[PDB]
Amino acid sequence: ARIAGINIPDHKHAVIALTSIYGVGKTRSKAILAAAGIAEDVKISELSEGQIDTLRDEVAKFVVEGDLRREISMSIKRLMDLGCYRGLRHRRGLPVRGQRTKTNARTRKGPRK
Amino acid sequence: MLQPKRTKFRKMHKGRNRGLAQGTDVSFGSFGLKAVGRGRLTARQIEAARRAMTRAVKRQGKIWIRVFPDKPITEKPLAVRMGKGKGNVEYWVALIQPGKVLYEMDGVPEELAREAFKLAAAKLPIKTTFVTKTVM
Amino acid sequence: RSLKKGPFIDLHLLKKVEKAVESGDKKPLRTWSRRSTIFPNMIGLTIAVHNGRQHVPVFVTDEMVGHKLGEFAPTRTYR
Amino acid sequence: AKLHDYYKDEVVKKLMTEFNYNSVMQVPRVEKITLNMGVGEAIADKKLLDNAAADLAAISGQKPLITKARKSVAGFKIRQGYPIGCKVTLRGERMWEFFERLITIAVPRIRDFRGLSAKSFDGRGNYSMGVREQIIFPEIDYDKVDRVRGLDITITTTAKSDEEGRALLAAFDFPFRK
Amino acid sequence: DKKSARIRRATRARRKLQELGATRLVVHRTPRHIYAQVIAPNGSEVLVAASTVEKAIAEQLKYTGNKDAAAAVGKAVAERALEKGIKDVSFDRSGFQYHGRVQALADAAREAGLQF
RNA sequence: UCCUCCUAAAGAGUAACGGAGGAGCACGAAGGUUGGCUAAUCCUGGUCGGACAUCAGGAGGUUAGUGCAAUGGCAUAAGCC
RNA sequence: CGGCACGUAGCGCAGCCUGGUAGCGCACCGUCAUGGGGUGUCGGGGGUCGGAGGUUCAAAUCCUCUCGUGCCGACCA
RNA sequence: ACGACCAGGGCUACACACGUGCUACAAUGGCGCAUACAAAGAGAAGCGACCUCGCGAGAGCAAGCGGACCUCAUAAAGUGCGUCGUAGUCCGGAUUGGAGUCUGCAACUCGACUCCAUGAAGUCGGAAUCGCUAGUAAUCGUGGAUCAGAAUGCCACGGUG
Repeated sequence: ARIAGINIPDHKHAVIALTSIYGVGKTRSKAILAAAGIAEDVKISELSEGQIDTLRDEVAKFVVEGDLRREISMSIKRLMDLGCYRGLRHRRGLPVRGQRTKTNARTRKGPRK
Repeated sequence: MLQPKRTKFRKMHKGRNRGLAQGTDVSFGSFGLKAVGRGRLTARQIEAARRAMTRAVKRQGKIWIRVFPDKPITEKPLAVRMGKGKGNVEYWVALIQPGKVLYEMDGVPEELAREAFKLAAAKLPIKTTFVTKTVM
Repeated sequence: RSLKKGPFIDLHLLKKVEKAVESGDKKPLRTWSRRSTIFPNMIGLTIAVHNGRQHVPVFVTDEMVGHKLGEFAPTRTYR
Repeated sequence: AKLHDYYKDEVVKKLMTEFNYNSVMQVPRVEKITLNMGVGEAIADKKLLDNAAADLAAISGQKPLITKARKSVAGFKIRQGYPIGCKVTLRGERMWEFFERLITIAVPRIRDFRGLSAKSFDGRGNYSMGVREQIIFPEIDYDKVDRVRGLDITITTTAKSDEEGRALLAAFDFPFRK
Repeated sequence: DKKSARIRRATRARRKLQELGATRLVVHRTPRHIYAQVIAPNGSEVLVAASTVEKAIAEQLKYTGNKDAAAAVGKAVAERALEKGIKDVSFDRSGFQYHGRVQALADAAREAGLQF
């Protein structure tokens, strides 16, 4: 299938296109392939009649899609409700990694203006 | 001072009085002034009147003021030969007739009410006369 | 950021718990110890953690002991 | 004729015992649905319009009727002429296959659906719903990607409360928030 | 509302004819019945009439409203007008379009040689 | 100059350097006919969709709409397709 | 006062006429030179359009209400 | 006492500006396999092989060595193949989230590292300006010191060139 989340890309290797499965990435790809006992030399283009099962099965074992994107974003407000550092820093846009906001932090403040 | 905020029209005619009333009864009030005679309030007369009342009845009772002035009434300016254009609105008059209720006191004794209205009046342009609340 | 797997329970909360296993809330707990991560018995209390200047009471929840309690007091203010 | 039968069978029976009356042809039935995708704009929506059309044509087995502006246009502008939406009114035929494509090819196919809304109300209690982003179907317009994914879906059932509107639509299950 | 729409579509005709002053042919359709009545010159009474509901009618009908109910009212238009000899019928369409049964019983009055 | 309304006193028509505004056209449909259709406004719900695009319903009953001023007039609709 | 023309970024005109965008000059501010400035190469920002909204999808405009300001006239005797 | 001693905070704010570096914008390449050769330093509150366990960082077990001996060490670019095909991607890694590791009593503002996920901006940089004349530049690693524990810094060493 195209499974959970619309589209699975094709005209490229199986592992690759599996990285484009909104919560599956570099490792996590070849880890499903290893599981499902199948190659990456073959593309997804070929979509095996075996691999077709394991698509939904192994992405069903991982927190992915809406499920993950829920939980994370539920927790950005969780701390926010409790007067946490991690909390308020999200509504100023600020980091939590001790980064340079004397100079940098132009992914947290947006770019130079 | 007091006038239509969005004007229906800029100018209006002289108008005539035909006297009498139908507006003859306090509906917020319990004491009041009605008219005898006919005329205009130029609204600086309403203003002076609202003022004189308030200083007397104090923060006891409440006041309402029937008639809001709705006829402009122009004055064509000085030192120009007359009948060359209609004049410009220097006023907002309130055509009033006999028995037409002016203002309206409440909340205060019959005597206080009279001798607050007696004080207002004279800054009114006609003869007045007292209203009692009235069962109706 | 991390707590390892040795989170500090702290001793200066230890004392509090023993003066809080017979009493619920009675005061905003003057506790200078920040590096705590408190037992449930002490959850539901106004733990007044020190923030380098004066203390501030914190109406603890269970998700404020996932982590130090110091973190839930600002120690600078921006405007 | 899947949902069609269902109606005349045991939809009517179920609702009956919920909601007894002295009457049983009173029963609230789905009237024609509408599938509206309002394309919007006019700067280039005459080419954009064709894509938006063909997609309503993906679902329904008939082409739609573009709608010209009604009364007023705001800061979008561009007259009381100009076609600017695309909508289509749906046959019984079109209705029961859509109801096996609402739940068979629209909830197995999802971004994510934990429901949407418990209730909806339109003055007699109909349920209208956005998909927000439209679900795949046989179409070659996923390939192309469509300018505006999502549409609206009004059911135009004949009712009198949403307190039966839901039950009606729960018979084959539209799950919603549960 | 079907009864409502009908009414406003009919009050046109029932104003253009009324001025001219005619013996009119009102045709009422109904999915299962037909009423059709020939109103007075000025409109104040009905002189002659037919419907599906006559038994005189019913005999050559499979069921009511089947358009052998307009072929039996091709006969009735033919039979009732020309008893009173009338041929002054002016078709009063009554907001119905000239299709099906409307179309019938009114082509069969053209078969009766009534004047149109 | 011409049109509308008020002034104009409930026939008519009517003054002022009185109070307000338009016109100096347009259209081959915006004409003719025949057939059909019925708003405005707000409420509610509904992807993009914003308070207001579009869709649906409800309330409402022309408060709209009249190719273009204003008045009179328009559901039988002259409107609108 | 009345006539009639126009206030438009810090400041001064275009765009209005024939509804829309709102431009341009130099200044402001930043970069970059230079030791620093000034200048300048060079980058970005700056107008309820004087106040206001009726027409209308659209008003700085057209129209109407209106403010000062400038300009033309308060003359024949 | 602007002395003195301690706990916490502040030294790593921030709405911004500037300087010196690092990493990319790609197939002169990236990732995957295997594979090619080093130099110079370090060390008993040390580096830590081995074997066991861990996806991993690493932990447990502990040999060996105060040292041209042993541990750090496997050099890495490079090469031969596998691939991907010029897409903001199989490029790129920021952000963040979760999970974990280690040094400590304890990593809250102010620790680094790993693991998986998320996956950024950016498709070679206006005006301008600087470095560098050879084993240099360029690029690629390696080692040291300070280091309980934090190197894109400094300091040193070689590879290709």
